[PDB]
Amino acid sequence: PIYVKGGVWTNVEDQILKAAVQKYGTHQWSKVASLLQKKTARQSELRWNEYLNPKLNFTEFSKEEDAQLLDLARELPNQWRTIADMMARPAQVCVERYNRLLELEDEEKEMLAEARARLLNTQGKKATRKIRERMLEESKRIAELQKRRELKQAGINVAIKKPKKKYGTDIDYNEDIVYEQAPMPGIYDTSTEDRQIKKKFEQFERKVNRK
Amino acid sequence: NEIVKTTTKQRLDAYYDLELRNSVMDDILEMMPESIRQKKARTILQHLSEAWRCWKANIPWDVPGMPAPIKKIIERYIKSKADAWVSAAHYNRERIKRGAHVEKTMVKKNLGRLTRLWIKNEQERQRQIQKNGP
Amino acid sequence: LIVNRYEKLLSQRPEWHAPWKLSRVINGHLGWVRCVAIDPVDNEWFITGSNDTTMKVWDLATGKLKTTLAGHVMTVRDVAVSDRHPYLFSVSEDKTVKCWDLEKNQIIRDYYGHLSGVRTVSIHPTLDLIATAGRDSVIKLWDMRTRIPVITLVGHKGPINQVQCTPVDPQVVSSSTDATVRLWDVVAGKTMKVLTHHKRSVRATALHPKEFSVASACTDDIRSWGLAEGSLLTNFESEKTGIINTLSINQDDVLFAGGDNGVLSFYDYKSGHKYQSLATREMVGSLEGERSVLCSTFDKTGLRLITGEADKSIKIWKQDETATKESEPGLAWNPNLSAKRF
Amino acid sequence: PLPTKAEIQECTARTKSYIQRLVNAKLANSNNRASSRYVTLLLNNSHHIEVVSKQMDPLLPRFVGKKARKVVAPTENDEVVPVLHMDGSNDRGEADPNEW
Amino acid sequence: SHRPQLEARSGAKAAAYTPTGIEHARLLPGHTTLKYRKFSWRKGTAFGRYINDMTKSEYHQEFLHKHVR
Amino acid sequence: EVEVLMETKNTQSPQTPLVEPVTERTKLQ
Amino acid sequence: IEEAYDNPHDTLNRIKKYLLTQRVFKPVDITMMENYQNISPVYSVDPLEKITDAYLDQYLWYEADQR
Amino acid sequence: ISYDQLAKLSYEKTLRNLATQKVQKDTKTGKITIADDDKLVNKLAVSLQSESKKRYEARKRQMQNASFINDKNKQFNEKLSRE
RNA sequence: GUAUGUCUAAAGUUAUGCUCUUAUUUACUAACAA
Repeated sequence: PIYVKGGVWTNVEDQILKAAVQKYGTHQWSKVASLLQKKTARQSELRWNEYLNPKLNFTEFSKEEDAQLLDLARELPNQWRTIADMMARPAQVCVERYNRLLELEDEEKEMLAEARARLLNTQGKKATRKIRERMLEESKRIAELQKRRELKQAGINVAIKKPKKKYGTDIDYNEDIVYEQAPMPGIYDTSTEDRQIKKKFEQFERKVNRK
Repeated sequence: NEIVKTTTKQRLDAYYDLELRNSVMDDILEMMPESIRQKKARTILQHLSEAWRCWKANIPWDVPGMPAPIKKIIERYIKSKADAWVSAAHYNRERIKRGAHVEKTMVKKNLGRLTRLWIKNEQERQRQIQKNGP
Repeated sequence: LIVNRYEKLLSQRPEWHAPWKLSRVINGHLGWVRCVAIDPVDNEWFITGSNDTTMKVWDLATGKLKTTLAGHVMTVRDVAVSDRHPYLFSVSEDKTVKCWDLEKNQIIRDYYGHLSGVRTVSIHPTLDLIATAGRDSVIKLWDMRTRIPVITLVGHKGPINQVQCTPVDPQVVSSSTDATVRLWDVVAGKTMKVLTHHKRSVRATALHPKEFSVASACTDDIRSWGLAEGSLLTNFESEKTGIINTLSINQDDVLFAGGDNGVLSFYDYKSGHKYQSLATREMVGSLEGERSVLCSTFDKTGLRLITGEADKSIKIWKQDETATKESEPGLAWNPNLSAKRF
Repeated sequence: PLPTKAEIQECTARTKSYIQRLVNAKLANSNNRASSRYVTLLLNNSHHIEVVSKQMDPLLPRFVGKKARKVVAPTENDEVVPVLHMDGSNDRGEADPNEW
Repeated sequence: SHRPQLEARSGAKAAAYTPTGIEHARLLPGHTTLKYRKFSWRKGTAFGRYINDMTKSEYHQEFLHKHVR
Repeated sequence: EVEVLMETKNTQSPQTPLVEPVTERTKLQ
Repeated sequence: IEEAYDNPHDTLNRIKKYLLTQRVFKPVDITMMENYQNISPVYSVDPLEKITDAYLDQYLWYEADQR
Repeated sequence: ISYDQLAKLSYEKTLRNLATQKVQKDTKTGKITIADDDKLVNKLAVSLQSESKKRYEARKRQMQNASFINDKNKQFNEKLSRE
């Protein structure tokens, strides 16, 4: 059922919100709200600001601090946000202290599963689609190989079709060297080495053929 | 295939900003004595970007682990950028008053900029009020 | 062999120059004054290119804003009045190299071609041909009359922060971020010789007037180079000073270097002797990183330095006419020797 | 020595001649006949021959060859060149990275 | 995904590229020739008798005051 | 700096109003 | 608003309680409506407090003009 | 430690790894045939492979040691935590 | 519904703890119906 948001902060929900904040940061409150099926953006942000943020404090005030507080009250009359700032505390808590001084789970688990799923899924659709295409492509390739290999076993040698070249100057790199930038001309002689490496190459090819 | 596009009203900002980050990056590399990698410049420029946003917010950009010289340099460059922005905004608003040809999108942009500018001004006044009494 | 050379150095004496003081300050622009260039025919007015894009022309004598010029879109990174013919070239990050005509105060000819936000223009002294180079890492050469690029001096492997056009065979000195400098067989389309004696961005170069040489800057070191052979001439004492933005040399062998620290350096061009440091001031409201001299040039006289600082200020500097070898000598020159270049 | 005036005249003459030729080439190349009016024999051995340029139909493309090819440049840095900085900083050079 | 600029399109390739032989608009010959140089009632009241910061300029604050209400 | 021999100038407007050229056209009479 | 119509007395009671107690409120989002001369700030109070503000306002005007 | 020192110090090390256990020029061609011991070059090849292999396995162990979401983030938080 | 992107369009290049059965949710998707 669709409805108007609000309610009360269940601890699991709070935890989820915290996680979101770690993920997306303190200025994308829409996304975090979306992550919570019950609670609004504004609600969420407020909660983070007021209760949930770890760079707040809820430790009791020293006698000096009490003095500072009540003195502020005396001097700044009920401008409690300002007062809070002065204290260096969140405002509601300060107010409460001042006042003191003067005198179901299936649903929750659903959003959890969804939440964890989201947070562990950090890529735009382009990415997902791309990896999908990659694995599909791989599958296609192996299937093709299986055909080719099958035919070889059968006795019909089929050369693998090239990639249908996208443009006139598209390169196949096995045809010939990519952009043979040769080594710097030889000061020390290199002839024997050239031979040996050539032999090694040819030998490798032979091995592959036999393999 | 030597297309190279000119600047125009439509792509002016993007070009500006790329030029800026190139300049900043260069300066930081000049400064940096280890001769660090491009990947270590990514951290730098990303840092810069965050700084810019912080300035936009009027939240002071005080990252602890930096070297002071870098912090200085970035502060400078965002001041330059900021200057460019604010003046541009001012020019736009006079332009809008005049009733000139101006992009619907551009006018919205100017509204946004001027709002942020206003908020920054305002909360600076609040700070002032705090810092030296009523 | 080091001891010999050191001994020789100590034997010689770098001459005394009069020191400098902040004569005039102009809070003219509403941005950084990244370009400054002064009319070499008359020594009357000098223009300065802001980040605003409005390059503003300034009389020296009065100091007043002679007139604004605003044909560009993005920061006018460099300008260059041609003494040879009455054409103020300029250039922005908008990739334009617009040629103004001062006989009309409008722009005349644009030079399209540049792939990326061009950093510097230099006009050829003995031709109607101008050189320009930017992030493209390419120093192009424009025939003015016909407004085509004639030739493109490819070579540099990184943006090309300065350029200087000379009259000789090495017609171009291309100073890049690539930690190099190049001299070019312009006719060939080839670097005749490539000096590389820099650790960092070679991002401030200047031709000496009556010497036929060119000083260049790095992050600290400031070589000075003799461009006949394509040879080094002199290392300098810039060992602790900042990243050099600009490097305008005086007529009287008084090589200037502008610090990203903010500190105005001052060298005897012949020797290298740092004969004055001067920590600049910022405008009252500025931040402490902003005091950074981003531009500089001397007049025809050589008795007025002009500096485009990032405090949106166009500071000007006189040599002290009350100065002597006893009243303000230099900074007691000493070649350091600590595994040094001298 | 600041370069000789006479030799400056030489260089100017050479380079000016070159750039004028280059610009001419650029101009007569282009399809706009408008810019044709701002334009400022051989032997292949001991054996001798006359070279000619046959005028072609001013409908058909002037330069059939050129077709805006993408071409990668080979660098041709056959001669090696040093990159040669003189310093050795240990105390300040190692204390700094902890700050930087 | 979509990424900042680092190593610019260097006009090395554009140099080695073949000419196009198109006729652009502005390369049409403009300004062919060059120039050259020569060479009682008032008692009863309660009260009877530059900065280089674009965000703190007098012009700026004033402007904001003007253009907000 | 209101005290020092450094002479500051917060200029704004042009003197020559974009008509008077920066260099003048030399010619016969 | 709807609920308030439904439960007037209760709503009133709630309002009274809030007035007696509540001195820290939900933060006020803002925007700028664009009159192309002068952009005008638009404060957007969080609905619950807004009702309180309304009622209080109306009461004040009725009392002020009455007095 | 600079790359100056770390080079010489690594140089010193591989000299301890050594401490464990003719020129003919055709000047017309410019070809400087240094005919040297083919057994020693093979001993370089095997040693150098072994050095690189030792290092390669060293990372593999350190990768298999263990507030994140994916492989990279875990390491990215480790890059933050080391400071 | 589209941009867009792949695919096909035929001729043989000469080598020797689990399985199970179901019913329910929720989510997403759907030019398929309402």
